Amino acid sequence: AQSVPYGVSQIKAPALHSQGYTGSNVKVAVIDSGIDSSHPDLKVAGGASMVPSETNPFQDNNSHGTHVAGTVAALNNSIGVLGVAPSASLYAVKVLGADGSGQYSWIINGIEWAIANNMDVINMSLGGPSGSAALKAAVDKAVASGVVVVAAAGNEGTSGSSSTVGYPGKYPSVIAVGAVDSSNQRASFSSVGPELDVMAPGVSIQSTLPGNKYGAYNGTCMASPHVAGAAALILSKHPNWTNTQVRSSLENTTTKLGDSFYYGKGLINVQAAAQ
Amino acid sequence: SAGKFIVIFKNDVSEDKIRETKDEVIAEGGTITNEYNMPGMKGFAGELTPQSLTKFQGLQGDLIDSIEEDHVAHAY
Ligand SMILES: [Ca+2]
Repeated sequence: AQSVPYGVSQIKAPALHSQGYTGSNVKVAVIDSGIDSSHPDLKVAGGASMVPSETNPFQDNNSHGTHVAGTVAALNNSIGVLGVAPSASLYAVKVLGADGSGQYSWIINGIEWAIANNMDVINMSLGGPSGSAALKAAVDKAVASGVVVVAAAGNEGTSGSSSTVGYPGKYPSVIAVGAVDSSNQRASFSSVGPELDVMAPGVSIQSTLPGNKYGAYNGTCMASPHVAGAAALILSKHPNWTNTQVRSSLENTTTKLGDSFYYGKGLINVQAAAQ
Repeated sequence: SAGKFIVIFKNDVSEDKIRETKDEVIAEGGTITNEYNMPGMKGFAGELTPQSLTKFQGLQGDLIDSIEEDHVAHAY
């Protein structure tokens, strides 16, 4: 039997599914550790690997990318879980190796690939503490090219009044996603700062794992794909909307939570964002 | 090697100059591990010898828009 992870229901994705909006024909690039293309509950449309020692983007040697992918688009059927945009076209853009790390240069090449292959949405459930002019130029270019760019805010928790949002999430062109639990309470590890844009479920998120498995993971890296999937649902209903229109709607229809420093604009509500 | 870097060219730099620059990086003893060719964003990544690094830093605003160390990101 199929289970609907609480987070998918929390952002109100099922309401859109019942109306026929499931992310069909929307291309979402999961820039991560790859995606296990053989998972029964996932369909991968294509991809590319930027990791020198791991040239196969469809072999996720970490598990992270597959989990993120499942939150974005686990198939709607009679098994496993259900993604936010179950009909979205998933692309595995591998920029992180088995150990979960990757060079900014590889990530930039992944963003370039996404732009060249007309991705509609980019999800980057990854980050680093170091700023980068080239990385900023890359995400800015993707956004200028019309791509909705979403990234995890980071799991660095709080640090007084200082921002703990990592890169690329910290860049203005990127939608930085924080994590809340099923009670809409900010996860203790969720990064904070003025760069935080929206929140999504990021605690004990059940999704697909390599080798026909499923499991619950924690992280703003689990929250991010809820928003990337949300963008895909919105585009499946309004295919002509620019990324600016998609982002504006997502941020203007959130359910307001706590102070913006800790919750950004609040929890996304994709049903409302779909107008 | 001075380390791994990412170099982005100014947008008025010709294709021949871009090619010439990368060939030089290799000739000096460096490497080219990635190349970027997007409208409005051209550059490359690779290992640079010290002489290449300082040359690019000195050419900031002319041939180079930015030159930085190649950082690492993580899925956590
Ligand atoms: Ca399923």
